[PDB]
Amino acid sequence: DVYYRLAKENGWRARSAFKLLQLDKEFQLFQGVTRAVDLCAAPGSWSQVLSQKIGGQGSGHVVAVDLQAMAPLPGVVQIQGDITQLSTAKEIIQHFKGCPADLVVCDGAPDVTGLHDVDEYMQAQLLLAALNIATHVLKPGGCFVAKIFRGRDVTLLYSQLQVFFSSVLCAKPRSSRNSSIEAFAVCQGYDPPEGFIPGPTRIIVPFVTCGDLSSYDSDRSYPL
Amino acid sequence: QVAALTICHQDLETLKSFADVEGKNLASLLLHCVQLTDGVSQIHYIKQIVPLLEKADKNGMCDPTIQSCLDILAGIYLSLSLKNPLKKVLASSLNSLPDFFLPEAMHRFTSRLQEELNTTDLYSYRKVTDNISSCMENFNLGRASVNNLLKNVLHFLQKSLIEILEENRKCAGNHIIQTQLMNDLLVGIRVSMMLVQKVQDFQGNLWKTSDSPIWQNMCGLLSIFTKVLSDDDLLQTVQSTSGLAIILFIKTMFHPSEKIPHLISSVLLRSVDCTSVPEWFMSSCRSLCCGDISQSAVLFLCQGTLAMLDWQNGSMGRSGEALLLDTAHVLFTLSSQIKEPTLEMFLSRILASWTNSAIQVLESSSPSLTDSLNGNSSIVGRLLEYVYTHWEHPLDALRHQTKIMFKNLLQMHRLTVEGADFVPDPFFVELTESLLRLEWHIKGKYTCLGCLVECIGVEHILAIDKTIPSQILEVMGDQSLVPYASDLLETMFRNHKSHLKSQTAESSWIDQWHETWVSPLLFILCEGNLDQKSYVIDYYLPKLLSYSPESLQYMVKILQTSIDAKTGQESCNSRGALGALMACLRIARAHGHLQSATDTWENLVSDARIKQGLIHQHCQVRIDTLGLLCESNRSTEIVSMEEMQWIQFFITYNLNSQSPGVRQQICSLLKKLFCRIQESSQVLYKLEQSKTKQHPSVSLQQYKNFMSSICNSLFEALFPGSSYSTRFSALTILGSIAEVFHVPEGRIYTVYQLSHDIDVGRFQTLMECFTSTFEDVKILAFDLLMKLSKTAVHFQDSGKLQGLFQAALELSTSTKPYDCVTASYLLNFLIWQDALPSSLSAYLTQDRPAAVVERNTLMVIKCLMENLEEEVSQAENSLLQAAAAFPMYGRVHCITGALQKLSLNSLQLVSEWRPVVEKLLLMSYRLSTVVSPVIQSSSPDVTAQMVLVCCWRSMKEVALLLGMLCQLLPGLLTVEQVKEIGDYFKQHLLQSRHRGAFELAYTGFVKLTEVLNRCPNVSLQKLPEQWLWSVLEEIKCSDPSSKLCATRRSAGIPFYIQALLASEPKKGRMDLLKITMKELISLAGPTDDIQSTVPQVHALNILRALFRDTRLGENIIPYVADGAKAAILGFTSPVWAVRNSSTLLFSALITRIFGVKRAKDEHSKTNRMTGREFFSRFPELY
RNA sequence: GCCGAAAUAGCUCAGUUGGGAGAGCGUUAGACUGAAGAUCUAAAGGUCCCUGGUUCGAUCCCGGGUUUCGGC
Ligand SMILES: Nc1ncnc2c1ncn2[C@@H]1O[C@H](CSCC[C@H](N)C(=O)O)[C@@H](O)[C@H]1O
Ligand SMILES: [Mg+2]
Ligand SMILES: [Mg+2]
Ligand SMILES: [Mg+2]
Ligand SMILES: [Mg+2]
Ligand SMILES: [Mg+2]
Ligand SMILES: [Mg+2]
Ligand SMILES: [Mg+2]
Ligand SMILES: [Zn+2]
Repeated sequence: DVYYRLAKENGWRARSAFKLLQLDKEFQLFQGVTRAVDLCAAPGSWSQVLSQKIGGQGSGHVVAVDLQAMAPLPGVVQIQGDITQLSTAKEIIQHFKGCPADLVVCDGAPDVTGLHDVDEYMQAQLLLAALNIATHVLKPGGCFVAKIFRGRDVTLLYSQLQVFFSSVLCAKPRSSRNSSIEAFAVCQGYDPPEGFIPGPTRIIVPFVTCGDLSSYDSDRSYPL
Repeated sequence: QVAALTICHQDLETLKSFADVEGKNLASLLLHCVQLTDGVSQIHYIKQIVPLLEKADKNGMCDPTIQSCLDILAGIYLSLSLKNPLKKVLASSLNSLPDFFLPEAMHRFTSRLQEELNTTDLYSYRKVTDNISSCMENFNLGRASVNNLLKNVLHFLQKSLIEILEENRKCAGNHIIQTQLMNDLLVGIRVSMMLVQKVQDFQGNLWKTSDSPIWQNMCGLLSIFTKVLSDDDLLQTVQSTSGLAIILFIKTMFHPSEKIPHLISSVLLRSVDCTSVPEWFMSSCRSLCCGDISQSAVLFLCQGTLAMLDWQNGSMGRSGEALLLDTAHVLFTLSSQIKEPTLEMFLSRILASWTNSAIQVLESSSPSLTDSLNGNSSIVGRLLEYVYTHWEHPLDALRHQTKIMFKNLLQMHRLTVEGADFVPDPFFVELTESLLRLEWHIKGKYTCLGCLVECIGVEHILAIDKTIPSQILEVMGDQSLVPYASDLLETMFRNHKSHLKSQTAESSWIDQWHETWVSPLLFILCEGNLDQKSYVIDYYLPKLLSYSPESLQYMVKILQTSIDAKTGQESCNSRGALGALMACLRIARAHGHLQSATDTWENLVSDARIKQGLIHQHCQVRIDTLGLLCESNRSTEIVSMEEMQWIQFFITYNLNSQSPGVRQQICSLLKKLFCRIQESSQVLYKLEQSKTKQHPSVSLQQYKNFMSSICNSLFEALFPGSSYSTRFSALTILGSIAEVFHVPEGRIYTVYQLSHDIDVGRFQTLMECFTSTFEDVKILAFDLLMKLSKTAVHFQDSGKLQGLFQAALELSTSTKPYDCVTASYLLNFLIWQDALPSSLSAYLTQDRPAAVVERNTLMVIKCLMENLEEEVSQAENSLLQAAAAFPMYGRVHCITGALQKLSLNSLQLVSEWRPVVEKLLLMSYRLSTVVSPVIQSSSPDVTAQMVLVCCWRSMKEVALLLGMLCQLLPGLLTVEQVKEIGDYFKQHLLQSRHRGAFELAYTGFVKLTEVLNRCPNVSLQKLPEQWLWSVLEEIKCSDPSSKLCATRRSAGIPFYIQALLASEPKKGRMDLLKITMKELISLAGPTDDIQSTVPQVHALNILRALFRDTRLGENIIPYVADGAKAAILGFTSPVWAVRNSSTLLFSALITRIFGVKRAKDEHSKTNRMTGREFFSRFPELY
């Protein structure tokens, strides 16, 4: 490919940066974003893109979190920890009392093994954690970008994501390897349920945590 | 190469006391022979030895001179190793001695052999055994001698075996010595079996009395054989051979012969009555009676039973048949219990041997055995179950043995149902129908169907379904199924042709044959997809054309028509016809079939058609047309002018091919053409000097012009900015020319010499090919420049070479990360052609060209080392400018590259090479210390990225340099230095905490570890096991506060364990693996202790790597099930890390068990296996 | 007419000694990230020109033959 070179040639810590930029020019992610959250940034390339495209104004605030350590950037605050753990979730949400983030990105992935079912399982777990963080932070009508692994069965993930967002789109930028099954779910228009706090919730939350339909079940014949 | 004959010094006077200055006697011939060096005229004089003895058949009493001559001949023969052909030479010569001289030669050679047998040196035993072996094969001199010394040779064999066993049990710890001792045991056992089989003394009883020394030596040998069979620390070859020997001796030594099959039967069933065997058997074979023998013992005993008994002619009778059935029962019982891979391979071989023995018995057996051995019997059912379970075993030997078993099963059934009326047997039909239900990706289907086709004939399979040939052709687009499909189709049409030439005896049958086998082939050739076309052309079409060459005329006529109709229309079938025609014609020409006609035909190919093919859009058509022109059956056929013009036309355009396979095929075919030119130029020259055709001198001039123009084209293709494929192709073809026409330099005539066509400028361009960014091009240019003659300073003046040296020195210190590769190639070129400046002689203190290249390497390495020392000191001062101005990894890379070219095992200036190696190690450690803290931690007009590049590149270069230096066979490398190197690799690779120094150190450590295994010093070859133990007991008490990191799939510990396990000899013993897997599986098991999570984590991280390594491969199977359990039981653990590790390990296990994916998307059934296979391979998972 | 050489995977080449046939290239599969993915892994593909022997067992030992050559 060519973007592995361009990552080293330019001031990008990894090739993955070019995946974010190519998702702007096709979805206009950085319309009016002022504060954004970056999940699972290994070297910080996505954090770098966000800082250069939002923090260039000066007031842009960016929070990056990963399982590993990162080289610090001007205008980005780094957190090391497992976003699956509740403590990391709490300290992340600690940064967003009052003003909520306009954009939440998640680039995480497990150690991709090659057979795709286990990758979907692990990615589903990571996406559930990321979605929890999002719903707990970003402002309604906001944006949530998340890496997914498009395998044979992707309807469930789309169904779950559609509940929380007005628009859900699946995109594969030019920088993504054509042999790889990775893709990106871009979620436009955060539209949380009316009775949802971080009626409708009793049906949605069980279905989003897992494909749990044990809310339409009944002990008497259904009304007509 | 031959070994010069030698003689005993004190024999000289003995042969001098009978020599004569005149030289009439044989003694003078011996003098002349021994005082020589060429082992060729000696052979001639050896022939003439016989007439000298023949010319004295009148004395009536052997001349003492002849006596001493033959004694010296015997002494020389017994002192000759088996690797020397002269040994067999004089064996053959003395085989033809005159009948008058036989008795004295008998007696005296007997005496020489006898005194040879009295040796007592342990390490001289192998030579004596080899001598006894030689005296048996087609050597009448030694056969009578050994026949006269049975007692002595048996005593020697017994004592030698005992002493070798004692020495082997005493030399535990060193495995090279143990390997040699095992080989000595093996040759001893094989020689003993030869003696018992091939001595005309063991027939009749004549020696079975207890007082006979032969009998007592035989009993002692039998006892040794039993003892070595029951042993388990020896090579399995030794034990199997021992089982063979045991059965052979029992068969030989047992007086009531008719009771031998019964007795052996009991021994196999472990149901022998200790109170009914003869006393000698109980004394010698106590282990065989009274139970408690391993499963390997029974396996090898039944192997010997099948191999070493007379199954033909029904000698053993009903007891023999019962023994056959009992052996089958025992083998099936063992099949379910054996789990070691090598033992499984042995069992497969033995089952195939059982089928052979069943064939032999069944050819004259009783009607009772027929019922128990037919295709519907239980035994054959179990055998078919074995075959179905095992045709897709990972081991190749297993699969081959299963094929043998299946073929023999069908033959057994045929023998049992010889009372047959109509050909298609119900059993065969049912088997065929059941096989046809399998999918077409099942590889065993093809082989089983081939055997069935040869059993019942292909007409019945075609009657069942007449679209089978098309179905088989449709899978031919998938490589790795192409060979099986090709073989099946070939079997099918061979059988079909044999069937059609049957009762219906005319010439029209071929038509039907054609429409069955050629028409679908033509359709595929014209309209198939690209992969299908390529594979059918490469694999299947040659078989069909070779079998029936008269079909070519049929194909061409069909294709030519489809070509001409194309011009009528100005269709796909008319579009692919040209490529198919070229493929058929290329195959026909290369095999010399009817198309061998002096520019490829009079009318099959025209100029327009050939030019169209040579430039076609499809790579396959271009390759097939080029092959039609280039390759011919006759290796010296003249290249015509038309072919030269077409080849020049082709070269103009086909140098930029993008497929590496296509490019490689093009280069190979062109090399074939150049070989044809070279070989026919010699014929032309011979005709020219021998004072229709065109006066061969004309053809020689044409060859010279053609080669010169081809070189012109190739050198034009090296213009600035030329692609990678065009430089690759040009340099490959130039190197091929240089190699092919470098043949007749010991000869007198050469049609072309590339060196004559090399100007100064062409040399400049060839050297400038060292600056290409691709290393393949650098390598090809280097090879081509080295192949040329008179090149070093002929093309270059001293000042410009000094400029080149300065340029290489400057490239070795540039910040660009890949200039050091160019500097290394430039420096190697200057070294290997003695083009270094004169000032470099000031670094060392003072034709064998190896010596001068070694001196040059030493000088340049010392210069690089001085620069490196200065730069490393300044880097210690401040790493910023070191990363900015003089990164240190370029010099290290150049040093390693220079050393890589030498033969480190055969240096000659060790006084000079010792201090340099010491300084090299010291500077490596200094540089590593400087740059490592930057690579574990974060950053400390120079960006941080280039600092990181400098640091990790230095890490990589130092690791590779240490791995290189480890190949000095520690001498120039002391044991302390090797220990320090190993410690360096252990400090990294376990404390890196970062991706750097995980795969960086692994390659160097693997090199060091393999060397450590092969080392003969005992203190060194025990290092890997000690390191393995150290790291394992480090793992148990991990204490999460340690420097070990969990991320990046582990703290490099899997790489350490993999490298240590790599030392184990390939398929040799694998004892480290058993220990490691026992400990890791135990660690990964459920733990009550909460703190015991981390030892459970690392295990699953290590195990994962161990289950995907290719080296461990088939040795890891007996642990899969256990590992699987762990993974599954680790998926339910409350801790997250244990579950994640379990997931990754389980992925690796799935890949190991079911194999790599066969196609990109569908995975219909390509990676599934039946329940029977899965639960036979891993029965503890059900 | 004698004498001698060569034949191993799709291609280019290794193979002391009788005990599972070795590599390179090409092909297939996998990879979220760095350190030219121009990289890493792990698979797949042969019974050694053909045919008889010797042997428990042959690429290897022995005898015939085929094809392509070299020498007299
Ligand atoms: N459970 C988890 N919690 C936090 N980070 C995680 C995680 N599982 C995986 N990750 C992170 O997922 C990332 C995989 S690749 C990340 C690429 C990075 N975003 C870039 O800009 O290039 C790694 O950073 C890994 O640490
Ligand atoms: Mg590194
Ligand atoms: Mg060879
Ligand atoms: Mg390869
Ligand atoms: Mg294989
Ligand atoms: Mg035999
Ligand atoms: Mg044979
Ligand atoms: Mg001739
Ligand atoms: Zn007993």
